[PDB]
Parts: sequence; C-alpha cells; structure tokens
Amino acid sequence: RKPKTGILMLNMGGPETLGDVHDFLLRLFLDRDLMTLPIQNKLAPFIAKRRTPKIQEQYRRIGGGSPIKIWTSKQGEGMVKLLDELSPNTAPHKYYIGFRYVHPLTEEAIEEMERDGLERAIAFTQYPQYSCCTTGSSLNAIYRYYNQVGRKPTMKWSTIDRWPTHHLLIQCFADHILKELDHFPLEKRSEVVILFSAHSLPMSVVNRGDPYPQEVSATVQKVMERLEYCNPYRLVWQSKVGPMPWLGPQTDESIKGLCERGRKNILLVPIAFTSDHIETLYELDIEYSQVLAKECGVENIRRAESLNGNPLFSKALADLVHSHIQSNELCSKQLTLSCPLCVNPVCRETKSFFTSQQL
Amino acid sequence: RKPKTGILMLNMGGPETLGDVHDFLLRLFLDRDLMTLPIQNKLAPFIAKRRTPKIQEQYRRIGGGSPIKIWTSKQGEGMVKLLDELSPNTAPHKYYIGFRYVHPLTEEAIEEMERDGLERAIAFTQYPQYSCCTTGSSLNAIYRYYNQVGRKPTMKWSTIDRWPTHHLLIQCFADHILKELDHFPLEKRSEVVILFSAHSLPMSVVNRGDPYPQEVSATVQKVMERLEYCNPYRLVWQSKVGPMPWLGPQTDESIKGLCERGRKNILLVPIAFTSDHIETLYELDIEYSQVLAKECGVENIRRAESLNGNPLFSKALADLVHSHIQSNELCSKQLTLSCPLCVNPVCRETKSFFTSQQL
Ligand SMILES: C[C@H](CCC(=O)O)[C@H]1CC[C@H]2[C@@H]3[C@H](O)C[C@@H]4C[C@H](O)CC[C@]4(C)[C@H]3C[C@H](O)[C@]12C
Ligand SMILES: C[C@H](CCC(=O)O)[C@H]1CC[C@H]2[C@@H]3[C@H](O)C[C@@H]4C[C@H](O)CC[C@]4(C)[C@H]3C[C@H](O)[C@]12C
Ligand SMILES: C[C@H](CCC(=O)O)[C@H]1CC[C@H]2[C@@H]3[C@H](O)C[C@@H]4C[C@H](O)CC[C@]4(C)[C@H]3C[C@H](O)[C@]12C
Ligand SMILES: C[C@H](CCC(=O)O)[C@H]1CC[C@H]2[C@@H]3[C@H](O)C[C@@H]4C[C@H](O)CC[C@]4(C)[C@H]3C[C@H](O)[C@]12C
Ligand SMILES: C[C@H](CCC(=O)O)[C@H]1CC[C@H]2[C@@H]3[C@H](O)C[C@@H]4C[C@H](O)CC[C@]4(C)[C@H]3C[C@H](O)[C@]12C
Ligand code: FES
Ligand code: FES
Repeated sequence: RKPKTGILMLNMGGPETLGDVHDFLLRLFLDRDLMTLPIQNKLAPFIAKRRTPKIQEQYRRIGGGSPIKIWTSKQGEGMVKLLDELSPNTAPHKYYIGFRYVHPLTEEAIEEMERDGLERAIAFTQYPQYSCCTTGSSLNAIYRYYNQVGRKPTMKWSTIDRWPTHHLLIQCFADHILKELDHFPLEKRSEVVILFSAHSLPMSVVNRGDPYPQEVSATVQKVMERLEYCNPYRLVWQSKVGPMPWLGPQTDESIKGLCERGRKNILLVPIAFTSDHIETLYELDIEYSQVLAKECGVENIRRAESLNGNPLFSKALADLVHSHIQSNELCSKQLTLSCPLCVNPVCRETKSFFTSQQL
Repeated sequence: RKPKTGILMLNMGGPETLGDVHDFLLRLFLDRDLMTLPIQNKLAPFIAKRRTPKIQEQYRRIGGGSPIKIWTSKQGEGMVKLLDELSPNTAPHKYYIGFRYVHPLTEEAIEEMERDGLERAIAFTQYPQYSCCTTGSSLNAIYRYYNQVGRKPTMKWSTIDRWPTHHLLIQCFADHILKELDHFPLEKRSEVVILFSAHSLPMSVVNRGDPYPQEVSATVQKVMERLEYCNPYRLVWQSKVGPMPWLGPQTDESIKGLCERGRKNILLVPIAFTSDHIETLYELDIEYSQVLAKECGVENIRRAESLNGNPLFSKALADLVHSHIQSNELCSKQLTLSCPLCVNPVCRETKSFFTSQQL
C-alpha cells in the first residue's frame, strides 16, 4: 500500500560516529536561533574545528557515537505498528526521523515525506516538555523549509508540540523508577534520595518566558504522585557550559552537596528525554556517578534506565498520535502563545504556519 | 469544653495598620534565616527606619493596612466548624495564628496553645508550596521557641508542610479563574492570556535546592488541567528587589512584553498565596494593572479573586487537617530531605524536631 499518514519524529540528534562530530558542531554554531556570533560564518567553522577533539573524545568514552537514532528507530517501528491498527481509516502510517543537526535532517525528511505523496503530516516532537531551544527550533525548521523551497506544503500538517503529563509517559517513568529501587540494597531503599535531572537553560532564556522549566516540573509531580511519594525527591539541572548564569541547582553540585550532608544513596532520574544519549551515558554515568561520586560518598548512585525499548513507551507514542488525529487539533493551545519576551521574528511565523493549516 | 486539637495557621503576616510597619520590618531584618547583615543588630533597626515611609505609603494606597489577618480568621473559623463534625474523636478544635513578623507571633501562639493543655498541635503552613524562606522559616520558629526555653512540648506535634496540589485547592483556583473570565468582553475570552504570578526567589536560593519553583509549577499544571487548557498560560514571578538576580520572567516585564506583542487581554492569577495582601492589592492591581499597562496597550487586564472567604477553601483546609490527622503522618516525605546545598545548620534541627515527635 501507498503510505497515507507520516509521523515526523523530531529531536536535536547526536553524532552517530566520531566522524560526524565536526559537522554536528558546525550546524549548531551556524543556527542563528541559538546563537548570534560575530562574523558567525567564519567563527562557526573555526569554533567547530577547535571543539571537535573534546567532543569526539566524549563519544569515545561511550562507545564511539550516539545511540539516539537507533532508539528513535525502534520507537518509530513500534508506534507505526500500533497505529495501522488503532486507526485503520488513517491507512498505512510511516514514521520519519528529522534531526535538527545531524542526518537525516529535518529538511531531508520533509523532502522525502513530500515525494511519498502523503496526505497528512504530523510534526511529533520527542521532547515531552517544550523549550524554544528544542521543539521550537525543530518547528522553525519546518516553517523555514517551506519558506526557502518557496512552495507550499503538498500535504496536510499539524503538530504535537508538547506532552509533559501523558499518562503512559508517566507510567514508563514510574515503572522504570521502581525497578531501579529494587536494585538498591533493601537496607538502603527508604533512605534513597531521588534527583530528577534535566538539561539546564541559560537564565536569559528562562527569563524570556520559556515554558520548559514549568513543564518539566509538571512531569516530576505527576510521576511522584503515581509513586505515592515513597522517597524524597528534588529536581536539578545538568549540562551547563560557559561563564553565564543558568538555572540551578546543577546536578553535579547537587550530588556532591547531598554526599557532604549524609545523603549517600542517590537515584538519578533523567526526566526530560526518552532515550539514552550523551547526557546519560557520558555526563551522569561517567562524569558524575563514577568520577565525582567517588571522592564523595561512595555509597550508592544508580540511574533509572532510559525508556529506550520499553514496549509501553511505544504504546504511549501511538496513543498520542492517535488521540491527536481523533481531535483534529493543529497544535497545543500553548503554541498559540509565543513567550512574552520573544526577540525572534520567526516564532510568530512558525506558530502561524501551524495554526493556519488547511483542514 | 476543653479544646483538644490545636491547628497552628502559619503565615509571614503583614502590617495591620501604618503604625505596624516599622516593627514589621525590624523583626524581618533581624531574622538570620533570611539575612546575614554585618553588625545585624545595629544595621537592622536602621534599615527599618530607613524603609518605613515608602512601605507605609504602599499600605496607604490600599486602605492603610494588611487584610491578611481578617481572612486568616475567617478561614480558621470555617475550618474549625467543619472539623468538629468530620473528626469528632479529635474533640473540640481550636485554630491559632502564628505570624512570623507581626502579632500574633509564632512564639506568642505556641504559648497560648500550651496554656490550653491541648493534647494535639498541628503546624499548618498557609503556603501551599514549600519554600525554605516561607514555610521553612515558620517551622524554624517552632523549633527555636522550644530550644530557647529549655523545655519540651507538653503537647503532641506534627506538620502539614505543603499541599501544592490538594484537589480542592485546585478547584477553588479554577472556579475563581472561570468566574473571572466571564467578566471579560465575551468577544475577547478565547483571546485571554493567563499569567499565573508568584512571589519570586533570588537565584542564590533557587540554586541551592529550594523546592519552591517546582511545586508552584505543579499547582499551575493541575489548575490548567481542571480548566481543560481553555486559554494559553505562562508562569511568571513578582516582587524582585535589589540588584541581585532573581528567578524570572518578572511579572511586570511579562505584562509589558505581551502588550508589545499584540496580546492585550490578560488575566493575572496569583497562585502561591490564598488571600489578599500587598502583592495583590498593591503590586498587581496598582503598580501593574493601573499605572503600568495603562501606559502600554490598554485593552483589559484583570486579576482573579483571592480565595479569601470562599467556603470551598474552608473545606480544603479541614479536608487537609482531617486527612493528616487520620494518616497519622508527622510531616511530608519531602521535609525529610533538606536542600542539597543548604548552609543553615537549623534546617537539620527543625527537620528532626518533626520527624522525631513521640507517635
Ligand atoms: C555541544 C556543546 C558543548 C560545548 C563544548 O564543546 O564544550 C553544547 C554547548 C551549548 C549546547 C546547546 C545549549 O545547551 C542549548 C540547547 C539545549 C538542548 O537541550 C539541546 C540543544 C542545545 C542547542 C545545545 C546543543 C549543544 O549540546 C551545545 C552547543
Ligand atoms: C547564545 C547562547 C544564549 C542564547 C540567548 O542569549 O538567548 C549562549 C549561552 C551559552 C553559550 C555557549 C557557551 O558559552 C560555550 C561555548 C563557548 C564558545 O566560545 C562559543 C560556543 C558556546 C557553545 C556558546 C555559544 C552560545 O554563546 C551559548 C549557547
Ligand atoms: C524573597 C524574600 C525571601 C527572603 C529570602 O529568600 O532569603 C522576601 C520574604 C520577605 C520579603 C520582604 C517583605 O515581603 C517586606 C518588604 C517588601 C518590599 O516590597 C521589599 C522589601 C521587603 C523587606 C521584602 C524583601 C524580600 O522580598 C523578602 C525578604
Ligand atoms: C553586602 C550586603 C549583602 C549581603 C550579601 O548578599 O552578601 C549588602 C546588602 C544590604 C546592604 C546594606 C543596606 O542596603 C542598607 C545600607 C544602604 C546603603 O546604600 C549602603 C550601606 C548599607 C548599610 C548597606 C551595606 C551593604 O551594601 C549591604 C549590607
Ligand atoms: C535596605 C535595602 C534597601 C535600601 C533602601 O531602600 O533605602 C533592602 C531592600 C532590598 C534588600 C535586599 C534584597 O532582599 C536582596 C538581598 C537578598 C536577601 O533578601 C537578603 C539580603 C539582600 C541584600 C536584601 C537586604 C536588604 O533588606 C535590602 C538591600
Ligand atoms: S523565544 Fe519562545 S516564542 Fe520566540
Ligand atoms: S535552605 Fe532549604 S533546607 Fe536549609
């Protein structure tokens, strides 16, 4: 059968091999949405060349590349299977990966979707919580594509731009959390402190009105509720770089802070991403749970498994898409509110591309 | 009949008349839980005299004092009247009022509770969302009182240290929001942008692990869920002072922001406080809705009504106590975890006081 409904799976992406590290860094130092550099066209290829070693090196310590695409693909497969069944009237579904900064790129995927003569196209962000730096950027990419290619979509577009509190999303986290608690010694289960950890944002972004911290917080509370407040928790932020202020507490400082104060049994729960990648495998597992956590209380530090293959996550993804087609919704009500301090002319145009969509 | 159960209602308080302003700020600048001033004993009485006129003037713009006590009392009476029928086994109930910085002070009320030889005392913070500067500091006061009298409690103690998502609190909010939406021109309803607003914290406090932003955020989600996402929202923060950095976005900037971006129909919704005080009558209503905003794009701004005398909030209160008495809990699990970067030696002491109570 010819595929009816396409599900564009959006995510920043990561370098698949060490060989990709360079072009990954180049595309992100060239994206004016995240960065405004002096002579950006000269500094970008330079900064990238000068930072490639260090990053190739990080991926080295995790087996030589990002698994993001592999998990995305398995997730992709499971979702489509379920959907061809959940709504037969939406015929064959097909999933497409659109990474922002590595192949297959957003622009490359939209192109293929067009060629397959699909009638319906859903931009399905893989960040459960919206930031203008993540989902927003993916969605600008779709707007800009059609602006550049200077032709209208030959297909009917809508978006799933957020989903911080989806009931099956919440369950997968809770399931993954319990079964990690079981891996701690029973003598120390109740004493376990939970740190929910997510990628920080520069304060300048926070103070502009980014929805992310508030949504990330909602995801936390929904999971603790389902867990029946069985352990104390705290939400902390990772991945800060540079001299500028970011939203804290920093995950690292928090790990050390807890140890110094007799809280030596810590569970790391990555709450803003759905699969393994550099943030989990190098940053949390190596940088913190191995090098940092020895040098402080070497009691227990574990990390909840990323949702990765979990068949329930598959069921979650499909139920979202299905529920979204059934509702005729073009985007969240939230997408219709740019942040109150926006200084990017593009978010308006992006938002209008989605709200305006035929059908 | 002999009062059996005492419910200590805790709140920072505010000046009841312009004459109570000086001693309000004095007590406040003398609290080495919120401050560390050099020669604090000398600096404080001075910073008080220094700042009394302008604050007196603020109270003047809103009638001459704080209503926080009138609403507390009403809320107390309704709560008690309901508790005597829900939990008869906890005999007659009495509510007491422990304000941190105005009469009746926490220490004053604890004294009264002793003199009535209650057999049960419940510290019921009146902040639904926990901060170490709000609830923590109330709780510190209870600890310290008993510390500084070389005596133990002659009554059984516990605390309700937070309640950011109690289902009846959520309803009250939603009702006051809906009710406020019908006061908009009917044509402009779906156009209303909602700003939930909450007293901000300085980043130094956020950055050491303060549970406040995350809980406030949980409240917002739960309210929006009850409203079925009828209008777009954004959570912003008020009451910044000094040249240091605070958690944004600022409420004032956000208002001015939306207006400049064509969003002129705003519903301001206080979400971290349960009655009228300086924040709402002065900051929101006068500084922002009147002066500000009228000097940007006009076109409607309103504030949701504070829970104040809503009989439903009175049920929320009792519902909470009744549940807490029956659960036989001493404190939230959350309380048994201090800030990962705490530097205050009293937080550990205060935590232990509650977790260590006989029962
Ligand atoms: C890869 C690089 C690390 C810097 C270094 O070489 O030392 C970091 C520094 C800042 C990062 C960016 C910023 O953290 C802001 C964004 C955060 C999002 O969660 C992912 C994309 C996002 C756009 C980041 C991409 C990438 O991980 C960047 C560019
Ligand atoms: C521009 C952006 C903040 C966006 C904003 O102001 O809204 C800032 C915050 C932290 C910055 C990054 C960090 O300073 C670390 C890197 C330092 C290099 O000299 C440039 C790239 C580099 C990866 C930075 C690029 C960019 O200036 C970032 C990502
Ligand atoms: C945000 C901060 C909490 C203290 C802390 O985080 O350490 C709050 C709690 C009580 C506040 C004070 C009180 O609300 C009373 C005063 C209110 C005025 O508008 C500013 C100064 C003023 C004296 C406040 C300064 C500051 O915003 C305080 C100190
Ligand atoms: C250094 C200290 C901040 C404490 C800290 O964050 O480390 C600041 C904040 C409050 C300041 C004081 C108060 O603002 C009151 C006085 C006001 C004058 O403008 C300066 C002297 C004055 C007596 C201040 C001295 C000093 O700059 C203080 C004490
Ligand atoms: C005295 C001074 C204002 C001077 C004046 O109006 O004359 C007040 C107003 C803002 C206050 C400061 C702000 O609250 C910000 C600082 C952070 C904490 O609240 C404690 C110290 C802190 C540094 C405060 C101390 C002092 O009470 C300040 C500096
Ligand atoms: S930056 Fe968030 S909408 Fe433009
Ligand atoms: S500051 Fe939060 S516990 Fe001491």
